[PDB]
Amino acid sequence: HPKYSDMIVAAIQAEKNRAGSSRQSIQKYIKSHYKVGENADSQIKLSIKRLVTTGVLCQTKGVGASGSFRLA
Amino acid sequence: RKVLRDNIQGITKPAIRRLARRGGVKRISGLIYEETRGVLKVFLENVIRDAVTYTEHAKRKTVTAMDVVYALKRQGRTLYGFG
Amino acid sequence: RKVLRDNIQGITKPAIRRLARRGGVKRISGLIYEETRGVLKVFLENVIRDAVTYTEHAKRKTVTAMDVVYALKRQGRTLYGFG
Amino acid sequence: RSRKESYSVYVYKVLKQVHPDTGISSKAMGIMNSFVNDIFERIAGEASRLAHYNKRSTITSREIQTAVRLLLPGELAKHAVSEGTKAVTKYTSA
Amino acid sequence: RSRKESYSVYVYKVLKQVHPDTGISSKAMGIMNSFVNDIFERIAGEASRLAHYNKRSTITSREIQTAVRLLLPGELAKHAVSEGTKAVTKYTSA
Amino acid sequence: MALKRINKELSDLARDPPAQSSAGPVGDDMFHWQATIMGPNDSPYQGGVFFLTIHFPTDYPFKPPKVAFTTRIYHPNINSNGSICLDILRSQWSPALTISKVLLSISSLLSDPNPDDPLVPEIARIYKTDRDKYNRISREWTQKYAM
Amino acid sequence: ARAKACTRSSRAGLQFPVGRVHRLLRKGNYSERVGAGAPVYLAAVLEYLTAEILELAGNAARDNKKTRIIPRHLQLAIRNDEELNKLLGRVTIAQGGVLPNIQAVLLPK
Amino acid sequence: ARAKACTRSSRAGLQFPVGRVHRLLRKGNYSERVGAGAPVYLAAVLEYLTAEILELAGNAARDNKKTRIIPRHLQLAIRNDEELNKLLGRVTIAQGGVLPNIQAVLLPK
Amino acid sequence: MQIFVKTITLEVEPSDTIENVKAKIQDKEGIPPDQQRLIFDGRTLSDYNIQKESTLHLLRG
Amino acid sequence: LPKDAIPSLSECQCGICMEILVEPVTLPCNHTLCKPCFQSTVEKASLCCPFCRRRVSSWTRYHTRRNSLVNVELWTIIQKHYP
Amino acid sequence: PHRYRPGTVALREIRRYQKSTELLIRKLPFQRLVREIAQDFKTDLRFQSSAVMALQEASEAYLVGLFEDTNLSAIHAKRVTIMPKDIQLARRIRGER
Amino acid sequence: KPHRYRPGTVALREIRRYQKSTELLIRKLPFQRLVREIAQDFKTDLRFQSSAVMALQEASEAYLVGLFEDTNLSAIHAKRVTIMPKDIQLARRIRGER
DNA sequence: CAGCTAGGATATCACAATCCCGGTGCCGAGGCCGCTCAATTGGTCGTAGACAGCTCTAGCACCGCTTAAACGCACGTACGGATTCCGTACGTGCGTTTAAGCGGTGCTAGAGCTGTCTACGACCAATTGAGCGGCCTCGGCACCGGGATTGTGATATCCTAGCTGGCCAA
DNA sequence: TGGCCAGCTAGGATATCACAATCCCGGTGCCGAGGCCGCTCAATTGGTCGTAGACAGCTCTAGCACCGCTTAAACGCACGTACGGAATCCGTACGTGCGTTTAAGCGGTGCTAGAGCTGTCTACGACCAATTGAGCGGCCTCGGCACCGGGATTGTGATATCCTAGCTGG
Ligand SMILES: [Zn+2]
Ligand SMILES: [Zn+2]
Repeated sequence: HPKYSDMIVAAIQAEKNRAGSSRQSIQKYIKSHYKVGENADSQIKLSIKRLVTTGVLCQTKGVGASGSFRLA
Repeated sequence: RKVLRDNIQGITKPAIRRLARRGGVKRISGLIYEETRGVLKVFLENVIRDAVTYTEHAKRKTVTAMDVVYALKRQGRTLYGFG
Repeated sequence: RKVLRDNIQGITKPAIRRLARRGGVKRISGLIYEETRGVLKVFLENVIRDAVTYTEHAKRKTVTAMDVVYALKRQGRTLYGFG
Repeated sequence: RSRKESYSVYVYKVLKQVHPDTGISSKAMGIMNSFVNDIFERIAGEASRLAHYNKRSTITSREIQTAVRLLLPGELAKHAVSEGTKAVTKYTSA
Repeated sequence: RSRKESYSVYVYKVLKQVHPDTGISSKAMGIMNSFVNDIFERIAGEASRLAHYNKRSTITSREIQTAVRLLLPGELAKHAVSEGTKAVTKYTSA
Repeated sequence: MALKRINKELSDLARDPPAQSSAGPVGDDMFHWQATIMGPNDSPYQGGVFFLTIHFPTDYPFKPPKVAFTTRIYHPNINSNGSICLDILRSQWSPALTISKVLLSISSLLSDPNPDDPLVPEIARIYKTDRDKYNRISREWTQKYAM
Repeated sequence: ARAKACTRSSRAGLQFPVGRVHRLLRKGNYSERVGAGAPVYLAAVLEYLTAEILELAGNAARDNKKTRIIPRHLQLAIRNDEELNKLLGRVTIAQGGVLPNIQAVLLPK
Repeated sequence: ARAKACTRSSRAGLQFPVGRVHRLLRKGNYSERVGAGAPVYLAAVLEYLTAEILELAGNAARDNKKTRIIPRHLQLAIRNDEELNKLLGRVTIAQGGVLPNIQAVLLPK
Repeated sequence: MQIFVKTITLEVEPSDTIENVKAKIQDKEGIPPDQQRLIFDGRTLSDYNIQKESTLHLLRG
Repeated sequence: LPKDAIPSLSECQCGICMEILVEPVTLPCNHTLCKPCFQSTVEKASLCCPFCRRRVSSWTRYHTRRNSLVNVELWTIIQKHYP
Repeated sequence: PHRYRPGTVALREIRRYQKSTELLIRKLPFQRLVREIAQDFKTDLRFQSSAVMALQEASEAYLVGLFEDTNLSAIHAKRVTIMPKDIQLARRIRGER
Repeated sequence: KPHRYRPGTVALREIRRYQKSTELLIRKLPFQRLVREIAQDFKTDLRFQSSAVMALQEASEAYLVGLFEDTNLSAIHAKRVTIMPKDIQLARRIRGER
């Protein structure tokens, strides 16, 4: 599979939601489109935190890794 | 002399649902319709096994209302209106 | 003539904790202690009321063990070890 | 032709004393009979146990006062004892 | 100088017939006495009510069988009835 | 204290005296009173005047008074001792009635004896069996003692 | 001449049969001998309890605009009064129903 | 000079006192008259129940490497057996303690 | 003398019959004379040989 | 309401003891009598209403537990205009 | 057309069945169940109709009480749907198991 | 270095400790004071047998342990491990004490 | 940077369900009736227990001393609860399928009442030996101090993943 | 300049070791289980005597069986929403440990209330024979209430009007 960063960007682009994709929607998309290991949920949670701190993702709902995200 | 075991299904899902409705239940999960009829037969076995031994001690062949009333009374479930 | 009060705090917080630990309780909230005080007071009031009635029916000023045993037995909590 | 006994007459008289113009269904009368029998058995059994505990051999009003105090709760027991003592006093006054 | 009775001697005899080399505390003996009295009262109370219900005036072993069947649960009741019937048979034999 | 109620009842009785009957204390004791009644019209006892006794228990008006006849009379519901078998004196007592009503009830029972619960069985038997005989005998005894 | 028959119930101003209560007591194997005032006391207690139940039952019936007491009214009277409810907590009344109550959580909001 | 006294318990080969049980029955206000076999049956039942409880309690004591039965052993014997536990479900035993058990959720994992 | 009734003490000398004693009891208390009886009418106190401070007992009503 | 806001002495007196109303208790039959007369006539004769024979036993037991017996409004009104 | 949103019909049923006193279980299948259960303790037993009615009344009351307790347990568990966990908890607390 | 156990680890060991001992867990002197204080409200200057006071304590402690078992079961049923006063109320209400 | 579009709440409108009201017949509440059995009255006899007098158990009070338990405060882990969020297990509302309910006649097990009589249990005195308290003593176990096994927690090491930097290729 | 590969660093998980708690062990000393005794009271013995109930004989009540229409209740299914549960995140309440404070328990003493047991004597209740009306079933009839059809009120669900923040396009 590609980097979790790219898988998260692809998930948010695939799911054309007005609010962006939730952590749960991103988790569902990645598990259905890519061969990910058992650690996927932890790697997605970590990658979302990093992408929000780097400014690649804008938080629309919730706080931290919980909630919904859009591409900046 | 030929009663089978299917009569437990006689207590239907709508009957149990309306019993719960009287009991004040809003909504019922599907697994309850088996648990409740499991409970009911346990209750009835306990009561009937005491009614029938009363009748045996009275050397009778029929089960009277007073036998059931006594059986319920000895379980701390006294019932009014039948004697 | 030796009027006393405020004995309910004699049931100390560590004592309630020890009872709950025997009960098999791992973690205890802070509001348990006062409500346990209330529950114990209610139970003791209900038992002593019948014990004193049993004593004063026999016209003596001493509450005996058999009176307490009868008061408990009539409340459905038979107790052994006191005759 | 075995004549059986109940408390229907007395229940009806008390009903007429309380509500002069209210009837009672036949099935409700049976419920009242069962209630009367149940309370009678409770009180008599309690009095018998009191008499046996105190090594007596007689059931008097003294035992029934205690039995009522044990069985009935609170203000109901207070009023019941008040009613019973008054009736015993009137009975002995005549 | 009141001569009070219990079942301590009989409890000790049964204990020696079951575990010949086991002691019993004084407080445990009191518990056994309380248990014996409680069960005796339960059975006698059930038999009395049976005799009253069936319009009898004699408590016999026939009533005690039914009282045991009502009180003891399941296998315990079956074994107790089996034990009681044998003892009555042996007693009536001599 | 029943004295206030007794005095108030006496004051009202003086304010509204009865027609055929009369009563009141016959001394300083408000608890012991004498009642004087006349034979009601159209009755065998008519013409005679009966004197009654009163003993107020110390709980009035919440207990019935001890009242009986001091005049010999012929009545089923009345014994030879002058006692009166009346519900308001035995069971129908209520603290909310006046002595005048009691006297009117007594006069009514004189006109209307109740043989269901009499005090002399023979008088009740006569009253049930021969009303004319009862009316004659009551009149004769009213003339003999109440007159 | 012997006397007129006055019932002990009438002596005590009761309605329940003092003589019948005495017979039941002394035929119920409750004690070897029975005191004189015991039936008088017991009959008065029973009459008071029956009257207490019947007052509430009649009030419930008239709140339902009916003139005959049915077991539904008895159940409504018993389960509303706290004292009687605690006295008869382990009693089932045939054709009695239950007291209408719904938990506030289940109501729509 | 009539015959050697044999107790009814010995006649039935029991241990509990048949005579004492018979006296208790007729002095207990249970019925007007008492049948002859009633004390025999009752004594047999009580002896059997005591034997059962003592057997279980002795097993519990020897599992605790002791020789004298204490109320703790009786509690352990009663609570483990399902029949006796249901029989004495409403009985409190002094110095009895509770059966040791911890809910699996509370265990650390 | 003194007379006890089983309670208002005391009463008449050994000179008045049962009827006068009952009348005075009724006057002093209000209890009916004939109700209920005397346990120890036309009889007297000396007829029963009733001494001073004797304990008396006082149905139809 | 008693009536009234100014209960002239004839009404301010008890209907039984005829003295000034001391802690009057309003019956369910709207009858007003003082606490002494009430607490006497309740257990004194028949638990009934002396005026209109009304049974008050249920009302009395209802109010005794909550101590709602004494009519606070009229008892305060009397204190404002009468001793 | 028309469509009641879920829950309202259940509430009106609760109000209806808490106001009536009729027997909620069909008499004939209940009788068949009773006769089936009793047929093992003794064979060819007979029953009074009054006895069967008493059994049905007691059983219905017991079930209604059990449901009343099990509803409070489920509410305490922060739910509105009853499930057999609640029945088990209520039976265990009431000392029936 | 200050050695500390994790929270709950000593709770489990003391649960095992108190579920094995049969001693009375409440202090006898304050319990007796409480019993006398309660009994003041029925008859004055009452006297108690020491065995009677012991019987009262033995019953009360067993009742409280039984109550705590059920109130722990309710708390577990609510999917948490800390018992809270609502759990005690639920247990008493289901048992029919209230 | 602004207007338009999407997401929200409040007020008003429509439909359905629980309601209620005056008429109608139908059966059980409730009343009288007369017989009979259980309550009453009047009388004897014996014994339960009310009471008075005496004993000595054990409940109470009180004090000083030892020390273990209770208290309260510091501190931080892991628990409860608040929030989002997703899937289906529920309720609702159709129509089709079924056996409960009723009124029907017919058939009799067995419930239930009487009247005979004898085997059984109450009641009793006189006979006596099992069971009791009193007394005594030593082996079981509570209590303590020394040495052991299991479980839990913390720390360290190793492995895996991620990110950054450098090099090569286009 | 971009992409790919390699290396280094950081984080997480797993394994091992240590520490503490309960545990397992004889030693040791206090005292209650348990046995011996001998006196006594409750159980046994044998005889009268009365009535409960078993056993039989008859009466008819209620339990029960098959039958065939007329619904209303059960059932099975379509559809979709609100509820349950899984997943994560934050703050603080509740556990643990420590130092200080408090009073329980012990055991030793001194005091009398009142428990509990004896004896005397009588008021009270059991019991029987006679008597009488309260309470019973049988009969009857009629008004309280179940059932129903035809309008009314309230509640729930849905739509339209007014309100804010965000995005794309100008
Ligand atoms: Zn007044
Ligand atoms: Zn009034």
